[PDB]
Amino acid sequence: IDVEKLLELLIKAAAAEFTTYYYYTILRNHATGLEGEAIKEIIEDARLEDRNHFEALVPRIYELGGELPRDIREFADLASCRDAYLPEEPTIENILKVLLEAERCAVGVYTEICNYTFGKDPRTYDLALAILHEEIEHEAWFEELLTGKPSGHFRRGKPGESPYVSKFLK
Amino acid sequence: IDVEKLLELLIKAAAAEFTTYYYYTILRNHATGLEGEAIKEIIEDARLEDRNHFEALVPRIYELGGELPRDIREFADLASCRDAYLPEEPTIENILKVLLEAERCAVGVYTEICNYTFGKDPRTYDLALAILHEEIEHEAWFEELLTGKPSGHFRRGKPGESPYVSKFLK
Amino acid sequence: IDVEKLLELLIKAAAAEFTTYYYYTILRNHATGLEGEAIKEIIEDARLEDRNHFEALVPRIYELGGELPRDIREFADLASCRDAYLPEEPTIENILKVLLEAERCAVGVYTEICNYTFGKDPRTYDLALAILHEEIEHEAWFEELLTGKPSGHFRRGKPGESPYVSKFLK
Amino acid sequence: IDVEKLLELLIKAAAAEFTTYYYYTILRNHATGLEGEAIKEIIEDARLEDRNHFEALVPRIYELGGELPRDIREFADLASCRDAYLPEEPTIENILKVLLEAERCAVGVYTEICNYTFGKDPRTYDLALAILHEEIEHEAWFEELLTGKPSGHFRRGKPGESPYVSKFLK
Amino acid sequence: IDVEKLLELLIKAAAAEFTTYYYYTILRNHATGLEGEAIKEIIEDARLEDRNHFEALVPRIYELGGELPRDIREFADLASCRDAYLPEEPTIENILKVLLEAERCAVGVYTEICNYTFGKDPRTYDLALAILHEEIEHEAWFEELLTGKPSGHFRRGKPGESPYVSKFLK
Amino acid sequence: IDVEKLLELLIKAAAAEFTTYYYYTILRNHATGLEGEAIKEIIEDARLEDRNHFEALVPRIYELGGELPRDIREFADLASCRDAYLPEEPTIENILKVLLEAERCAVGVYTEICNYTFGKDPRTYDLALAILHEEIEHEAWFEELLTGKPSGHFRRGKPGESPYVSKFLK
Amino acid sequence: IDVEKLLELLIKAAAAEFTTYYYYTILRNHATGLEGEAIKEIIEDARLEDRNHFEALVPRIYELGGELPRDIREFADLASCRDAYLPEEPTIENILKVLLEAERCAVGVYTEICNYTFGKDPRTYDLALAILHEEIEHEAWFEELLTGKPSGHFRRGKPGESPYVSKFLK
Amino acid sequence: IDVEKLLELLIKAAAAEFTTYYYYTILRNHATGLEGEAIKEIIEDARLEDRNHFEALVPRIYELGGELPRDIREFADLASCRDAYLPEEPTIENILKVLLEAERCAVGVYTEICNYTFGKDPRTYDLALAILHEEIEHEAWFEELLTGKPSGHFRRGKPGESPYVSKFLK
Amino acid sequence: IDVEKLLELLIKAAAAEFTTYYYYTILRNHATGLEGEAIKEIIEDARLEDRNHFEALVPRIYELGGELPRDIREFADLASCRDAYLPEEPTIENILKVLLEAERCAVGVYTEICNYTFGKDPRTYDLALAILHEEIEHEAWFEELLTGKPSGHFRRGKPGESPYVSKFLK
Amino acid sequence: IDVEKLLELLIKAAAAEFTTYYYYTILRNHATGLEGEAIKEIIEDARLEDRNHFEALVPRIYELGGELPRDIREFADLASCRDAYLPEEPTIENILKVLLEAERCAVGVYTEICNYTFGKDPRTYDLALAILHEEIEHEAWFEELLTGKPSGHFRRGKPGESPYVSKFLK
Amino acid sequence: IDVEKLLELLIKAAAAEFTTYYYYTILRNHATGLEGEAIKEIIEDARLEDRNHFEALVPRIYELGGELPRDIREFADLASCRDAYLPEEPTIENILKVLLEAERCAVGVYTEICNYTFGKDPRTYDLALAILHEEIEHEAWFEELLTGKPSGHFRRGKPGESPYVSKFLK
Amino acid sequence: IDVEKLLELLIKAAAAEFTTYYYYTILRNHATGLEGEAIKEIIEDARLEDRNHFEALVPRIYELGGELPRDIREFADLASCRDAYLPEEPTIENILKVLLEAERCAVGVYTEICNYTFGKDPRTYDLALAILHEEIEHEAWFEELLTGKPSGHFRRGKPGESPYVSKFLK
Ligand SMILES: [Zn+2]
Ligand SMILES: [Zn+2]
Ligand SMILES: [Zn+2]
Ligand SMILES: [Zn+2]
Ligand SMILES: [Zn+2]
Ligand SMILES: [Zn+2]
Ligand SMILES: [Zn+2]
Ligand SMILES: [Zn+2]
Repeated sequence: IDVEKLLELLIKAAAAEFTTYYYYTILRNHATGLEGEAIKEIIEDARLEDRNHFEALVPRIYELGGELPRDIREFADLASCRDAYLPEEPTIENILKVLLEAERCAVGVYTEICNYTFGKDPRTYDLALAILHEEIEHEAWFEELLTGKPSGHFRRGKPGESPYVSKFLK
Repeated sequence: IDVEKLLELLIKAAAAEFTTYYYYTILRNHATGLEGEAIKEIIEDARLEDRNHFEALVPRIYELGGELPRDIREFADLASCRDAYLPEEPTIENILKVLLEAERCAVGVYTEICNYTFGKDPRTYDLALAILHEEIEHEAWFEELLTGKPSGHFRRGKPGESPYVSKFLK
Repeated sequence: IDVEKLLELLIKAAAAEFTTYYYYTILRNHATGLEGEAIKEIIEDARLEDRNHFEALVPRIYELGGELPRDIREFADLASCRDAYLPEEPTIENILKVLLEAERCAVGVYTEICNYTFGKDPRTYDLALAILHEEIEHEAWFEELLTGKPSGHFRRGKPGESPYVSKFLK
Repeated sequence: IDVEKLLELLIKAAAAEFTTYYYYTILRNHATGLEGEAIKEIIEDARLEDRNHFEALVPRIYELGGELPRDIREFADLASCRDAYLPEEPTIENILKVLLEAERCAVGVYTEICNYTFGKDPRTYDLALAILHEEIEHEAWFEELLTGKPSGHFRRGKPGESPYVSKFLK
Repeated sequence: IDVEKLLELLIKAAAAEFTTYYYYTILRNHATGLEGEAIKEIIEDARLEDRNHFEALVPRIYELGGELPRDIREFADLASCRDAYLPEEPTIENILKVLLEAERCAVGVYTEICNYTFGKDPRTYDLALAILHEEIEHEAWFEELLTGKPSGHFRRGKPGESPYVSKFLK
Repeated sequence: IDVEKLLELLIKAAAAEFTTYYYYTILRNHATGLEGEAIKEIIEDARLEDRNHFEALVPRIYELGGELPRDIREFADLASCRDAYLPEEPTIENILKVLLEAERCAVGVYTEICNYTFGKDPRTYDLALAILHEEIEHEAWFEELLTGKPSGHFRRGKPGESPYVSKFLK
Repeated sequence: IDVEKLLELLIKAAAAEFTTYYYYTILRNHATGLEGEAIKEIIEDARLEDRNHFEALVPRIYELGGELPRDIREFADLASCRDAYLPEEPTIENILKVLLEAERCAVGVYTEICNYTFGKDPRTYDLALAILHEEIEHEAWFEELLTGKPSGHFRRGKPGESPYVSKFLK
Repeated sequence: IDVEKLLELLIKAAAAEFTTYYYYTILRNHATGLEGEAIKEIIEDARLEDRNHFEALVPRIYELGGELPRDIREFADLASCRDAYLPEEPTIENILKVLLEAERCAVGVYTEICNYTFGKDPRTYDLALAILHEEIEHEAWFEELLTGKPSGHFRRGKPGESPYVSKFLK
Repeated sequence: IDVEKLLELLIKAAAAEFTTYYYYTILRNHATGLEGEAIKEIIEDARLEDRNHFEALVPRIYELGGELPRDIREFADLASCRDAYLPEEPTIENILKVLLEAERCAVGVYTEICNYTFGKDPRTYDLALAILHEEIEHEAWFEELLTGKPSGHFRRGKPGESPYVSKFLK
Repeated sequence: IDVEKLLELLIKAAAAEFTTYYYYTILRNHATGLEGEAIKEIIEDARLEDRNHFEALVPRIYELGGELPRDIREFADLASCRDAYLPEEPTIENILKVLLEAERCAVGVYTEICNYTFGKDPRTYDLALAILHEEIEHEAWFEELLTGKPSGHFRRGKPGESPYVSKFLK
Repeated sequence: IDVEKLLELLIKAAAAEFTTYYYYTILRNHATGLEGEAIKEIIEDARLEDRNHFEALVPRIYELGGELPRDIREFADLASCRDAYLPEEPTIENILKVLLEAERCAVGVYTEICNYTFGKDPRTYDLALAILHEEIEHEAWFEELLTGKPSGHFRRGKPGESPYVSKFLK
Repeated sequence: IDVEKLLELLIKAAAAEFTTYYYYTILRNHATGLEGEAIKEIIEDARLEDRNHFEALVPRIYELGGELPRDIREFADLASCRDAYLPEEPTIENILKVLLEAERCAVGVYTEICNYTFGKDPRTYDLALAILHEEIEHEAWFEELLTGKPSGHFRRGKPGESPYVSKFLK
């Protein structure tokens, strides 16, 4: 494997998780009314998950010999996903579409890393697989709320418990 | 009391609880959308309760000298209640009607056992009373969601905790 | 059974528990001095018990098709027991007599309900029996402090834990 | 400060909390249907909070030299807020308006006490501030459910935990 | 009911539990070898249960107006069951027969009390029923170890937890 | 990968776990006597494990676009393993052989799924690996009890804790 | 050391603890009134301690090659202390004197065993010392309640916790 | 504010708490007899509170640039309150008067500090307010035991838990 | 008070806490060697504290009628403190100076808010005071590590527990 | 005492515990079949105990001025007990004899140390006594499984809890 | 033994522990800088230990018939050890020497008491031995920090847990 | 795969972990002084980890049909890594170099096993990966203490918790 190529893929993924933590705070506060009361807890659970993903990725970057960029504005411009802006018409349906779009991009990011490290870098592969578990969970959540397709999941116990990536956390 | 007559009433009740555990799994996964998100947790709580009822009934059957049928298909054909099939038009209202119908049949089953053992079999009477407590709870839940009649109950703390039958469980 | 007659008996019992919670607060604060320090903890335990009894009775009233009165003053006038007023001479002996009188009336109230529902309404009978357990406990407490007759009970661990009615509480 | 004037302000506030505990029980049981299932847990959380506020106010009244009125009907007539009666047309919107009206009156009551004791009675000021924290929370809850204005709060963990007034509770 | 007749039945039952606690200590220590290692834990569980039964019966005797005999030797001579002496040939089979004989006598004792108090003394009936639950458990344990008849029970979690009589214990 | 082919392999595996839960209940109750007391706890641990495996498989089936069959009898006929019937001569040796045969079939089922999804479906591969961990454990348990070959395992702490599949459970 | 002489000293001590458990139950129930409410908790703590002492002594007797007597009446006649009978005039002062007399005899019993085994039997010496710790505690409790001599101890946290002999208990 | 003047007020307060911890140990051990058994637990609770107050004050003194005196005898001579000596006639009434006198002096000390720092030193004001909460509690305790004036407080759960100053403790 | 002026002061403070969370991650990873091992835990504790401060400020901004800026880069440019860049010569002394400079700016920010809201906005004042408690703690930590001036504090128990602002957190 | 002579006795004892940890692992894995299932848990408990004994002895050796040998093979040759090899015919009886022989040698080792340090080295004597408690326990376990002599002990709660030496462990 | 001579030895030891608690507070706050950060936690652990030793000694003094001196200044002048003053040049090396000197004096004090009570006063001997365990621990800590001699101990879990004297504490 | 070749690779790895547990005990006790106090806790954490690795490897060896060597000296001679002897000049730098050398050899051992079993033995591959996670952690710890290269890790919570291999432990 090319370590430099792998390092630039991991830093871009970490930037996406960091900005997602900020934008999901705005989306949660605008899901108001009787209909929005249901989805407030689901958004909160997803937002705390992505903060934990940022925590897990940083130590692996430094083990491989990389470093974070000096200035925070340069870090935000390196995100592999588009910003989840608040829609111009902030209705429940338009908020749900923005969340679904962000989740499908995250699934593609971590699928690409697994293909690159399969059978070559055992520790990096295992960490990417653990995060991919929780991203697929979030994608099924929102597609069931927007369309009618069954997903097989219901409410968690406590937001941000992250059962797949806990062994990587301090 | 006729022990043979009492034994056949208890085995039929145990079959109904066992099949209810399977059918409620299908019903939970099809309660989708924004409206269905509310009732997913209530269905899950009821499904875990009926699994515990099956656990409590089996030891009493063997104390009285009975046994379960050899083949599982013969056991399913002995259920005292009709199968809770998924409706042809799976809307929220049609799912709620199926759940309400199943609950009212369960209340009748355990009311009949209490009349049979009143003042004659103290241990069998106490177990039937404990299960009847939780069945009346579930019936009031669904009738309040379907009609507008007040019931007096709200969300539990943890699904399947079964506060009335715990002393019978291991 | 006559459901209307049973409903009016349960609403009157709930009113007695609600007013008892208010009056026992006054009685506790006036048991002063070295002698009163002993009985302060016993009064506190009894007061928290009766609050739990009010919590358990309300859901059963709504299951049977009843409702609470609109105005709170009309609810207070329906109590099946006399008000436990602070005596004109507030000594330790006179406070103890008021407490004993209130407890014996509560025992009579729940004994009457059990006779009415014996072998006819299994769920209502079980709830009335659970509360009657704790009322008999309180009656023995005060009669031993006032007279010299042994009772067989000593200090609880934590006030208001209510070991007989917990399975009815949320 | 005039102690007599301060005492009459605290007793009136305690009466409002005591009657609010009764009336919110009726309002919770009438929030039925699919829409009402969402708001049942919020009403329950608010009702348990106001019971704790009554518990905290009573000891301070006796420290300052006051006492509760002898008869419970006279206590109910001293409440500083109007009774939260069940509306004639009990729909979800009409129930929400009654709850919002009660909360705004409570905020005004405790704001007035803080102005009176600022820099003169440190212990009374601190207790009034703690209750005012939770009243402002409840007001933002209901105004977001009725209108569309964002509030910044979502579901609590356990009803009645009261994180601001716990240090005053036993 | 005749209170004097009921009191003498309860005192005799309490004597049997007290002596059973002593004799089961001897039986446990003589179940040696590879075969006896299995049954040591079952005997220990039963011995701790009967100590709890003695604890529960004493307060009810004093509530009804009775008292324990002055001298401990007179108390031991009032037991309603025969002494569980260590057999002359202390083999595993002979120890098991002694245990089975003691359990069947206990079941008969508490069945008789329930018939006497059915529908007349609600509190005494409930306590007798709770102990009868655990005695029937112990009887099924030993008959399955001696004969081959299935019983439906296996190892408990912690000896002496007594899940049916806990609400009567301090 | 062919999603339709993968879906039919997962549904057949889920049917085997569901029927295993029923048949192991019969086998546990017939392991009587002094010799059978040892193996009762091991059978109980295995039975609770397979119930958890059914819980983990169902959500993944719905994520991939599958569904459970409508009728429960059709579900039972799809099991990938033969029914673990009670032997005609129910001795300890014959019960042990039936258990060993069922375990070796389960190991083959999940080994086949891992080969199919290796390096192509990361989430499905990880779930199949987790269940395969516990199946290999159970196989070593029974082969050591039947033959004399050492296995390296001894008693668990609490039955059904399932340390390998917990992160997939709710 | 003479093992036979040591064995007869340990069996007599175990008999005293066993009978003390019975007699203290009677003494606790007769400490009535306002004055007796204080000492009820102290008697309860001492009674549970002596039950634990009986539990600790029995295993050591069997290690040294002794056994308990066959019949329970012969065991009671071997106690090294006189029976703590209820006084003819059961006042608080007369009950306190009986308790003090029993405690001073227990201190003498275990002091004698320590002198016999000092520097010869390390395990027997350590067990006798542990029990002597708690007996000296109880003696100081009662002498301070009867006379005015300060003792240095106040209320325990939970009765029967036995902090000195716990490491000998199961 | 004058920092030097504020520093000398805080050091004198810390000396009073340190000496109070020593003198209350003597007072607790001399509250003997049946009457003194009640007040032993209250004195113990107050003594542990004042030890915590000393712990909280020391870090703030060093933040502001002060230091403790070199020799411990000079520290004891700086206390702002008089020593709580054991009275010449150590009866329960005379001990209670000494405790009441010490508490009223402590209330005056911390009231003076709050007036000095109001609106000028936010952190010092908050710490002084927290300690003043618990001193007012202790004053009401003793005045109710000595006179008959109601106070509104009863027994704590665990001595020295200090619910108002915990956030300042390590 | 001017609500618009207060809102712009709170948003700027929230931006400083958000960027501090990013920059302290870089500073912690560069405190290497034997000397840096000591200060790694202190930096980690401070970094988790400032994340909690961001969590507490956001709900109050929305209660007052404000909102966060749309784009994350605009939010970062509004911080009231300068960026804590990694020094060009990353030695232990130069890292310590950067940390000390950031802490003194935070103390000034929250002191200014308290002066603005004193006696006018009770809820905003209390929240600002709670954060100011922990900022003064951090300032004393670093000044003692850089200079020799005593501070009065030592190691916490668990990083990020935040004992002063917990009641504001979910 | 001769410190050099005491040091060589403690190092030899530590070597025996270290090698016992290795050899008991082999013995546990070869106790197969239905008979061996009983004794697997007892061997596991003893093996974890001896690991804790090695942990406790090492700090005391360094306090007295000793050190461990440089090479691990020289350490193994200093053991005061013979190696517990797997018998040539590995049956249950032959394994039990090897375990019994090892335990009796350990009892002799620690009895010798206590005689040497009695009344001269209080800290070394106390540590040797604590380990001797658990060795006598293990000796009674195996002699009861091999012969029929009663021992007075049954199954522990959790292996390796070591209730006598815990205060010496970290 | 001479009780008067033993009493004066115990009172002098209690005075040393009480003054040590004050002086160690000053020493902890002056161990500043990067080097002092390591030893702050060790000093804190030792200071909390000596407070517990004072708690354990006081009850034994009153059991033997002694009392504390009336005035606190007379108590401080009776200490058996010299005051641990802050050195004129407060460097890390000079602080360490003061701590080491205080610890060696404490070891001598409790060694002397054990020689006096060996085989004559079992309860006093056991308490002196327990404290001597922890004093020897502290002595080894400081001698390893000052010189290079290995000690065998490392960081505790929680300061002031005192594992050897806990059974003497309330 | 060749099972014989795989078995000899696993036995050699288990020998290295067993000897590492002994040698790290010597290294920890010689890291003295002010500088060594920092690294004592890190060495302790690593030593407890390697003991857990030995526990996990032994059961897998017996599942595959292998066994441990008869004599412990032959087991020690099979280690795949060189002995970590104490250096002739035991300074902090020389101890750190020995630890770093041992860790890099362990990383190579488990990397080799993963390459051998990739896609052929799923259970053996997963266990080797779990241990490789923790070995890479330890390698980064020591290289950051010796050189200045950042690693990204700081202090654990409790030594020997082993978050990656726990699911393999009992
Ligand atoms: Zn993410
Ligand atoms: Zn059911
Ligand atoms: Zn309120
Ligand atoms: Zn019994
Ligand atoms: Zn104070
Ligand atoms: Zn050992
Ligand atoms: Zn000390
Ligand atoms: Zn390792």
